[PDB]
Amino acid sequence: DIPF
Amino acid sequence: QQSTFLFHDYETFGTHPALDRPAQFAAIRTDSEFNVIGEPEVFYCKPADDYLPQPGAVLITGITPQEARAKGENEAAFAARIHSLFTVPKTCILGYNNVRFDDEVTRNIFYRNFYDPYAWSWQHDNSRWDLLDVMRACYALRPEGINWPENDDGLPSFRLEHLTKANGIEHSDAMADVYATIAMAKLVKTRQPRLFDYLFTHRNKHKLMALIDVPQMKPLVHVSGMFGAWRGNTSWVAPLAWHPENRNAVIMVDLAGDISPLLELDSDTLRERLYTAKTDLNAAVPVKLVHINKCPVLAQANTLRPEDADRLGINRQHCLDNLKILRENPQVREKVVAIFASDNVDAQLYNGFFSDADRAAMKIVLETEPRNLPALDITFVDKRIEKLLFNYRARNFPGTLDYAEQQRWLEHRRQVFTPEFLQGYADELQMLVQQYADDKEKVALLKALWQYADEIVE
Ligand SMILES: [Mg+2]
Ligand SMILES: [Mg+2]
Repeated sequence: DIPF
Repeated sequence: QQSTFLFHDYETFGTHPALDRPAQFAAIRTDSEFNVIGEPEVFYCKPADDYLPQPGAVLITGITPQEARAKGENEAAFAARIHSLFTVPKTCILGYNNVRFDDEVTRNIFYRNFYDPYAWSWQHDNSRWDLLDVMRACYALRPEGINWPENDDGLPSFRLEHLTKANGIEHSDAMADVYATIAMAKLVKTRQPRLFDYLFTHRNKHKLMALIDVPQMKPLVHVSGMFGAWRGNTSWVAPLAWHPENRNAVIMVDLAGDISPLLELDSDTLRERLYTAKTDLNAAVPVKLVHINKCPVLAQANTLRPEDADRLGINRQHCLDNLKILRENPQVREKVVAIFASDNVDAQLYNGFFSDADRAAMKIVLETEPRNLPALDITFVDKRIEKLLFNYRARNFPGTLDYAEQQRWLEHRRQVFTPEFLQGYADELQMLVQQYADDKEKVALLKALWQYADEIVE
């Protein structure tokens, strides 16, 4: 999972 | 009540946010999408008569002390106008390199003129941001879709004029820098919205705090100008310990560095090895403070992808190596903690915070008309305040000084304006004339600065  | 960004910029008379004085302030307010929702705010600050500007700054800004004195208001009024703008609720106050510069100027202006040097930046859902670290992060992490200009040396340039030009944006006027900053915010928001929204979310210190797991040494991406353009200002860091004094500073290790000196050497050694840098070649001490209150760019380590590390010449494998050695070595932790374990009041902002009573009393100072400052009965605890108060009255309201105060102001002016100082300053200008003989507008500015030292001093 990554924000950007 | 609606959220607004207030873009702003100072021109000053020198590099020192405390010892040098403001010349011009410029600002425009914006909605959450960067549509202009107000009028340009532009105005000057009259410099007090105990000060001569740094020649180099006038050459940059094009603003003589004569022009700022004639068109401006005393620093008390200057502070007032800025204060209003800044304290409108739900404002995000931002600029370009503002964190390391413009905010320091703002705090000193407030400190000198009896406003809280900090509250403006967090009260009523105010916050601050700095679009330079955004441009840097964007280049480092997610560059595609924007043109990234290189200077003559081959490294990336984050100067506003190059950036706008590289991206077909008109960059023309006090307002020009401010408009450029807006245009860059728009650009990054359009081309790269998820990063922009993430960084925006993480200007807040408690969201930053959540990223930091010291016991586990969770590695993070960090984008800082201290890392240098030659690696796109980026590395992987790991938190080792909290600063033992500064509640807002965490001690990071630079994982791309050389961690051998951490293990091998003792604390005293490392303290000045870290201090006296680039004289010993004796690998550098790979250790930097991150201040959660200074809008640092931080993100979970894997947002910097393998391919991203290749792009920037960062050695992914070496970094993972240094992390593994660190984790299995928690005596470095107590070692790094151990590393961290002026008579002019203008320069004393950071000698402590003012207590509640101190700060309530400066509040009365503010409320009092200049004329009734002599007749004021209140007491002060912190020893700086008397000093700030005399300087504040002499600089802004010389008419209100009594006999012994006028004398004291004179001795203070003689103290700065020494024969040594004046001859230097005269000689400085005269050499700059020669240096810039080809540059006619500068010759003229330089000459104007001479006219000003003539009148204000002898
Ligand atoms: Mg600026
Ligand atoms: Mg990529």
